[PDB]
Amino acid sequence: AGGVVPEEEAAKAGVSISSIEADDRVRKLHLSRGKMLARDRIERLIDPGTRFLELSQLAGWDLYWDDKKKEYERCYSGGIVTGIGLVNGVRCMLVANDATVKG
Amino acid sequence: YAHHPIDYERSTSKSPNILRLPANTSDPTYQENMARMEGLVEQLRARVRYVQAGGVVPEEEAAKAGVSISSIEADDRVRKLHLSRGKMLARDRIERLIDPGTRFLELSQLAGWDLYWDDKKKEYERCYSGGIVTGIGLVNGVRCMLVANDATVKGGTYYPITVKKHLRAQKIAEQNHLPCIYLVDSGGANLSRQDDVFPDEQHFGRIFYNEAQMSIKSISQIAVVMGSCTAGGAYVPAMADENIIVARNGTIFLGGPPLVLAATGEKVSSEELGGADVHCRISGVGDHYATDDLHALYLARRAVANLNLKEHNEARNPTDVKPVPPLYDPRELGGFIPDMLSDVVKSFDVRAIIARIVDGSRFDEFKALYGNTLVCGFARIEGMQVGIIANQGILYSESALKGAHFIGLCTQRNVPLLFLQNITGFMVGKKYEEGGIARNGARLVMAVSSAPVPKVTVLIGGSYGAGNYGMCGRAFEPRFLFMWPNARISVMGGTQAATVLTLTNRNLKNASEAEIAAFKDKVKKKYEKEGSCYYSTARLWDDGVIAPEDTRVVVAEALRATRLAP
Amino acid sequence: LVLAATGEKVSSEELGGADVHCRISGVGDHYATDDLHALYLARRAVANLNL
Amino acid sequence: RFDEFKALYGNTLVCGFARIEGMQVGIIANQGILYSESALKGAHFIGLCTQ
Amino acid sequence: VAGINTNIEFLKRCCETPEFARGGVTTNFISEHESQLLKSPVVTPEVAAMAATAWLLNRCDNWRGAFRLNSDTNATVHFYIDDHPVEVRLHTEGANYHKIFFSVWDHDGSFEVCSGPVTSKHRDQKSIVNDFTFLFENGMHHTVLAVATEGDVTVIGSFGLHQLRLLPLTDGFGDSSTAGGTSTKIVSPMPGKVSKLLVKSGDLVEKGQVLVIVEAMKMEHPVRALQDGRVSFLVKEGEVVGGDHVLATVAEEE
Ligand SMILES: O=CCCCC[C@@H]1SC[C@@H]2NC(=O)N[C@@H]21
Repeated sequence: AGGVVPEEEAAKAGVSISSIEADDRVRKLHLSRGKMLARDRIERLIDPGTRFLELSQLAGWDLYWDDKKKEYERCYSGGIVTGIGLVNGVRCMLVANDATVKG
Repeated sequence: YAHHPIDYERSTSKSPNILRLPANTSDPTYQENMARMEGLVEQLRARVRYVQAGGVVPEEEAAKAGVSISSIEADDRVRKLHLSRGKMLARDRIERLIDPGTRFLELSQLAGWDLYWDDKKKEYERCYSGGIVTGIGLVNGVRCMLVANDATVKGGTYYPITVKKHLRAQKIAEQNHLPCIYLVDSGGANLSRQDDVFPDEQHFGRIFYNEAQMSIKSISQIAVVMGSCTAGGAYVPAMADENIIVARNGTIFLGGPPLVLAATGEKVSSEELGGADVHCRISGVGDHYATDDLHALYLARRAVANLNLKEHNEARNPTDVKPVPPLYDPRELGGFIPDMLSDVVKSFDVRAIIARIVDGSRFDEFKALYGNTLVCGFARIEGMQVGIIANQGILYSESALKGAHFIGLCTQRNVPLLFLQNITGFMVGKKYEEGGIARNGARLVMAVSSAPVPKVTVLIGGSYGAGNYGMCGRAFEPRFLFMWPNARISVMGGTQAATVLTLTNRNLKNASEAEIAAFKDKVKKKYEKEGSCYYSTARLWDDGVIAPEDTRVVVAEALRATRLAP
Repeated sequence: LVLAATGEKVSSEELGGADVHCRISGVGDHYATDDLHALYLARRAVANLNL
Repeated sequence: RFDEFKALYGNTLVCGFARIEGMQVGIIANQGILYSESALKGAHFIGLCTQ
Repeated sequence: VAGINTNIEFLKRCCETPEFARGGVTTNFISEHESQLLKSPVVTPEVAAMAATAWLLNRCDNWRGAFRLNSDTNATVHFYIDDHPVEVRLHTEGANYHKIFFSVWDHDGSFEVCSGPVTSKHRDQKSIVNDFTFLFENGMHHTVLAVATEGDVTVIGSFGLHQLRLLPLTDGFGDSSTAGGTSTKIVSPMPGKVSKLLVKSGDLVEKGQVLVIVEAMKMEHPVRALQDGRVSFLVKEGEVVGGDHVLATVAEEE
């Protein structure tokens, strides 16, 4: 749920404060289109009661330094989410392209 | 949007889109079709009975079969004389040989139906069968090919239809690695059509070729010698892992009892000339010497037992399975089939047939909006995943592309294929020809022939012309073929050939009515004189003939037959 | 891209998007009306692999 | 139990199948003075067993 | 009894509150006290917790062997109680399948649950009948024999019997087309010669019947359109039509 943390108490993470409203606006606009903006496609796809791995996570954490000195590119993930999934009794690799196209 | 399941429910429910819900309403149209079908099966199901116990039908009410009246008394006399000898004149050897409670197929039946025309104009040669009976049999937990030589020697032992049946059985067994059992009773050779049966290729020598190529691949074969096998027929007892010679009437000869006369004619007893010689002779010929028919059959079964194939078959085909029936009644299969002899092609459907045959009445459609002519997708047939190609309409380039793509996937994942043949349906439009339709047809046929997947075809109806090359055909190695009664196999055009060949044949402009009487009616007679009943099976073209209602059982027999394969 | 090079602009559907009108193109195996339908067909295709 | 091959012929030598604690076995047991035919029968049995 | 609703609750209500223990009841005695009767216990938010849990476990390994990364599990059940959908959410904290929580109708708590032997692997119409134990944090404990199916979850215990209907979510999953279908429908090829149309104009066509049959060199080639909605004919039988003509407009019923 990158960039939308309603608790606003994420001081345990040294992550800088980001414009939550912009991300929520983008997600609302995207979900109004009729497509699920989340990793939801994955846990809908995998059989219930089964396992998952999330192979690579926190990918592209604060990687690129923007023109703004205090700002990094907001790549909450690598743009995709990857994990090993068991579908219909079959083990499979799951790669999902996130809808983050801002960068 | 207010919809958040986990795929099941949407799945694993009695409401998945995968299934099919074509429910008929039994209207006149249905009746016209359903009734005809009934009119197309009764005798099919009947002639079988007549050739069974051939020529002896005590009911004498076999008018439902168009078979001519035959001298029942002569056949009964022959059977009485033969059974007095001590050997069972019937297919009885088979159902004695196969385990009770098991299945059977009868691969080729009605073989040599009214094939040869005799000197008598109104008389045909009375070959009720091809001279043999062939079917897949399960013996002692082992699946085997059963070939039995019938005791009909009145016309002669083997014909161009008999050796072809034997060779088809041998090729099927070698492809599927099912051991063979031959029940041998012969009158020698046929010295009338000998040029047609002895020399050349694909003849009586290829039987001997196959009985050695099999033992190279270590596929053990067994033969039982119930009566004489002369004229090159004595090599099968010699070329055999196990052979059985009955104590009294089992005889094997390389030279006939008349042959010793006129060449050192010191005639002696037929026993000493090569028959069953139970006196501890020097010859170590023939493994088993059995005092009775039951004893011989029992020893055949006992030898079949010690092959170690029981474990392999039991592992490969699960013996204990739960049958899953389709959602709709299989009696309705005759209804969706249209009528016959209709000037213009009638309408037809496929969804209903597949929904009636498959397990759970379900299907897995590929692209159906595109190339709406041809149908391809996965299925389930009694616990086994299957691919079906069923044809509906006039083929396009895109239909050929879709077929090639489906066959590619099926070969990739090792999925068997089923074929349901239909019309040729190649468009002749100039734009279509300019669009490289020939290239796409080649694309399809290349994939069809190149596929190493086991392949079975069954005729739905109207398989005429070169269109079958697109789907499948006998010349493309289908490990089995079966047919429905309403089948016509003909030239590239069933109805149009009439119109086209009317124009270009030495016709004057005038006398139009007499000409169409002499041209169109004649070519119609030619192109529907062939049919399912005569031109096929009787000549071992598409050897199997079945009923439309019991198709799934037959196809399941076929698939279990093709999983012992390497 | 069509503009500035024969810029006869037409609808984004006709430019290559989901064209459910039985077009000549045999591109794309499954045409699903909803997200759940598409995910369900993906699962169904995954099923028929024999793994 | 036993599964005799040809015993009337080459009555000297004995060959056939059997069962030993759940496993199928072939036995060659010798009885008398060997002949040519006994050797032929032995060769045939060994051929089947290897096959 | 589980499986069909009964009037057993009514009879008990007829016996407790009505002061007919005195022994004087008239022929019309039932008529006046109809307001008092026809009353059943209120489904407490706890009842949903045991009922919801049983449907998962009595169907699969939900919450069994489950595992995620640096997070915690979550699984939800939707109940269609009365005419109002009900959502219940269950999740775990720690490495414990045992420690479980719940939040229904904005009420939260904790409990532990210990199941029994697994039965009815075939999960047929009868589905699975198993006993359950639930230790809620407050301190109580409960035993519940739950025969759960896709249609409903039935829980029987000291509370009584209650069947909770699961929110139905089915609607021709696949064939969900709202396309207008304005023009260019069941178009016929060049030869035309339409005849023998067997569909009435302005009648719903969801199943793919033969809307129009056109003949091209003895090619009936029925179109068999499956677009839902009534079909409106702009042609008549025996009329030769051009290639790709608008024979009919298959539009959503408006
Ligand atoms: O719509 C008009 C085209 C008709 C095509 C008829 C096909 S083309 C090949 C095959 N041979 C015939 O006689 N008819 C069919």
